Amino acid sequence: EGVTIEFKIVGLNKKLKVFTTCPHTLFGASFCAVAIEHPIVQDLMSKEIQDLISSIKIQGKNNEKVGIYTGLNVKHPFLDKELPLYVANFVLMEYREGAIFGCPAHDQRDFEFAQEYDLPIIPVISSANSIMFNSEFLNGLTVSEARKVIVEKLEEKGIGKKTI
Ligand SMILES: NC[C@H]1O[B@@-]2(O[C@@H]3[C@H](O2)[C@@H](COP(=O)(O)O)O[C@H]3n2cnc3c(N)ncnc32)c2c(OCCC(=O)Nc3nccs3)ccc(Br)c21
Repeated sequence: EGVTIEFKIVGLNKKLKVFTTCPHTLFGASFCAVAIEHPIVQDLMSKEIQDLISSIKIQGKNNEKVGIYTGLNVKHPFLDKELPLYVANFVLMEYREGAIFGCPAHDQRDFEFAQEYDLPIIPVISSANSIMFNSEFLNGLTVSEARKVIVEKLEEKGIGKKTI
């Protein structure tokens, strides 16, 4: 069920690989997040943002789930839309890609993060398998059908591959 997705970094000839078990919820994407130790920090981020990540313990005042805006955005693969890229304290560096997409409507972790930083919350699975909405070509498909179609579309565009 898992898929590795390549997000294009806006303004750069560079890609970020993220992994999701829930690729059918991609139209609910509000952000992407990498671990503190992700090499994209040293490769692409400003001295000031690198300095912050190396000097400061990332811990929340109000909420435990917190992050640092990287100064980088990612292009949504199916919408004419940019997503902010964060370093977040709840992403494991050594687990899969050390990088996630945020779906606050359907992931309780992403939800708390999105609330903390006023990031968009976009519902895409109707409460009942359940029906997709706010999801363009996935609209009206069951979660099962949508999982199949989204992976086909990602593979067709060469931006996603099935990953066990
Ligand atoms: N967030 C949006 C969407 O993407 B999912 O979020 C990603 C990914 O699919 C999933 C990993 O899949 P897997 O268990 O290895 O098959 O966990 C998050 N993740 C992947 N790399 C990660 C990493 N370095 N550090 C922390 N977290 C990671 C995800 C959900 O996941 C549930 C399972 C989970 O939580 N599995 C976990 N595995 C290890 C820590 S959490 C649930 C709902 C939704 Br809508 C989603």
